[PDB]
Amino acid sequence: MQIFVKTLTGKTITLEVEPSDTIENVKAKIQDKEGIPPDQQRLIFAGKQLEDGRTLSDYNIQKESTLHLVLRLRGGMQIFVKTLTGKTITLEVEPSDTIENVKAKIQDKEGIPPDQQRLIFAGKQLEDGRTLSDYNIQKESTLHLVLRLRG
Amino acid sequence: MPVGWQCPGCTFINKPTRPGCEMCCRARPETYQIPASYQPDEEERARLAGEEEALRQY
Ligand SMILES: [Zn+2]
Repeated sequence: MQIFVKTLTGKTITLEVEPSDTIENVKAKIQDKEGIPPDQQRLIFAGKQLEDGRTLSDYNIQKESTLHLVLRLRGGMQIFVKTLTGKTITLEVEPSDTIENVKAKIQDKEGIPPDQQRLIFAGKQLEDGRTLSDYNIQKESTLHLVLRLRG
Repeated sequence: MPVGWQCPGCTFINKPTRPGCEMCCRARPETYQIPASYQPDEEERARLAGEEEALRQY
């Protein structure tokens, strides 16, 4: 049977599968088509993240069903960055990322140059050359962003 | 059926209290409301307690 996998970039991948295929099997088929390692793949169906050891039938995935694929860094984690101007943003980072790297990521989402970002965690201002690991910043930690505005 | 907010981007159903999508990082929808009865899993419960404690001075 055929199932479809939608990606966030807008493309759709068509796969030939059996109801007995494992999620692991499905990820390997996606790798065959797209070259993406299974460990970077998250598959979503019925609002749930699919587990590698279960089968399509376990999730009631039937012919012509659509799954959603989201790519994530192996060994990555999410952190939250609370601003003082309204928004809390969500970032994917790695423990080995330097504070400089994280500021680069905030610039991508929020458009603020690193030089104007002051990041604070557990009451301490973070230094650019240190890593998230150095500050023991863990998954789902919340950092605070203060903007340096001129004038 | 998980209870929470559906991410309109990837369709993952997120914990009511999460600020952005656990899968794709997209922001939580503006008008979604927390359940009347929300009992978060132990990990999210500890996360929320930590954030409250950080706002408090005693
Ligand atoms: Zn999402």
